Amino acid sequence: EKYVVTWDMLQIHARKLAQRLLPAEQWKGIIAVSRGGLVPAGILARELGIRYVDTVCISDLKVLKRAEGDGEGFIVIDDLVDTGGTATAIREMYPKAHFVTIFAKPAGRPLVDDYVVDIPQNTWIFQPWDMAVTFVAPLSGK
Amino acid sequence: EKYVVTWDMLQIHARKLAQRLLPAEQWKGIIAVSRGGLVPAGILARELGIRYVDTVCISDLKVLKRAEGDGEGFIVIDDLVDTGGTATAIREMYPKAHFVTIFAKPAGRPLVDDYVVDIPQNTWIFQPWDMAVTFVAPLSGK
Amino acid sequence: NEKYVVTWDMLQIHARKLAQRLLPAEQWKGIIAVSRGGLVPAGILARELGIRYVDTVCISDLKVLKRAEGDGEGFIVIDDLVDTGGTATAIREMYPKAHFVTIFAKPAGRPLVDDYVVDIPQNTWIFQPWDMAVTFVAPLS
Amino acid sequence: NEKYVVTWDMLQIHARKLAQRLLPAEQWKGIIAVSRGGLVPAGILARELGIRYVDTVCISDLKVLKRAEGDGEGFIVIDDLVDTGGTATAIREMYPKAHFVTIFAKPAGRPLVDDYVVDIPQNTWIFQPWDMAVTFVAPLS
Ligand SMILES: [Cl-]
Ligand SMILES: [Cl-]
Ligand SMILES: [Cl-]
Ligand SMILES: [Cl-]
Ligand SMILES: [Cl-]
Ligand SMILES: [Cl-]
Repeated sequence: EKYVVTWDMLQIHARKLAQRLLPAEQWKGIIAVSRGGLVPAGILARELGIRYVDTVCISDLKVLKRAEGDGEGFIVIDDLVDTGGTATAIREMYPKAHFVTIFAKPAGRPLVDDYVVDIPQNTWIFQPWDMAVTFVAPLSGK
Repeated sequence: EKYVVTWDMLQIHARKLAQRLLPAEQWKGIIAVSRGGLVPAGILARELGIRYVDTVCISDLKVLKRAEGDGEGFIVIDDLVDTGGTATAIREMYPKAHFVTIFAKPAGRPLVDDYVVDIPQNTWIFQPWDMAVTFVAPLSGK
Repeated sequence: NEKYVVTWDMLQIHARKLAQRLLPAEQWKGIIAVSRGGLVPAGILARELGIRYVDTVCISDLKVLKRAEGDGEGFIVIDDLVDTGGTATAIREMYPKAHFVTIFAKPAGRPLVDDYVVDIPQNTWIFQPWDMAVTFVAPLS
Repeated sequence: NEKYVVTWDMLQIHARKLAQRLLPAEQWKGIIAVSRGGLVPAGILARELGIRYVDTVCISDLKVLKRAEGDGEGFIVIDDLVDTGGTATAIREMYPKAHFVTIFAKPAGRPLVDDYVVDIPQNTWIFQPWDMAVTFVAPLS
């Protein structure tokens, strides 16, 4: 039911993905799927040496802001593809991009080129930006 | 081929397991399978309020040191069951213990009562005590 | 020559202290991340403030690879570190009406930001969380 | 009243500094962990020194739940923290020939150990890595 993503695991997954995206010279840039794609974008950008980073912001679908063009030469990175509503729109608007995510649930999974971790459709994922390291009582209260 | 266990993930897995082992009053103590079982033992001991913690030390099988008795009322905890050579001996020498591990590869998996994470037989597992947080060059060298 | 080593958890603690000072969220049109250093702090602020409008500026007569349009009115501009003031001056030139904020500030960058969380000595040898990872190390024996 | 918060990574850094001082490994029959606090540092030392003989002592006229036999000759005895000296005095009584070591020492425990890595003020409010975990926190918005 619950899946907890720590910062160190997200980075491990993002670095695994960056290794698959070598060589860096094949890319013009990275488009982050906001807000969830910002952290994995920053990690891929650091690993690949890519300084051209842009965003697409999707909120009944509303586009708040988008990077221009059809995605040719670009990585488009998400943290999670879930229902496939956002992934459908991204795959459609950037048809020539290499569309990657860290996490894929089944409804989103076949709409990306690549993902690192499969998660069941009904699992509640907590990303690192949703959590804090806090005191936790012994589970037994003893 | 490679599976990296961070300290924070090991703890998450050990706390999940401790929750399954409630209530704490059903246990006389915990036996750690040394050396790998020491860290998960300490986490279970903290979560369960259990102060009676002992070890079994197995090294062609040699027993360097073992806790006395048949395991009745005890949790026996390992970090990993791998080939099943150690898990066979532990399951045999502590037949009444509740034998748990964090990680199970298939050859060891059916010799425990409970485990948290399945790992493929041929995956090289790095436990937190095998690693350090160090500077890492950008994968691209750019 | 001690390394100042930032953990993911410490970066998030500092980003949250900053996000608290930027409340209420309603006052902002969005966040502009200074690429690449500002992307992770932008993801944190955007979660904390419930802001979905996030854009970037990618700096090289000021030359840019890419920039969010406008003079920054209504925007938070976020960097991880203002160090020499080189990037800080290009942000003030491009976005004179943004609220320009940083996690870390050295004295050369400090005068050019609206807010920072942690100031460090100019000489500080700073490693951000994305510069470090767990790697195998042989036993000491 | 600041919390002194130990991370897993910092505990391991300190345990490794200690393991380096205990080389060579050949000089030890084994390690006795002071339960429960010493179990995690025992797992680290045992990996670093390549020691497979690890035993425990579980303290309550000194009363124990369980103890490794003998007077400690050839053994490292490891605790996480010597605080009041209450546990430290029971270890010296039971294992007068052990090399008694700790990660952390407060002044009341300090005189009763052979080695420590980090000394902290007697009043320090210390959280070990196993007292903390990642938990959901609502956004600031
Ligand atoms: Cl989706
Ligand atoms: Cl085994
Ligand atoms: Cl940069
Ligand atoms: Cl700067
Ligand atoms: Cl205790
Ligand atoms: Cl003590």
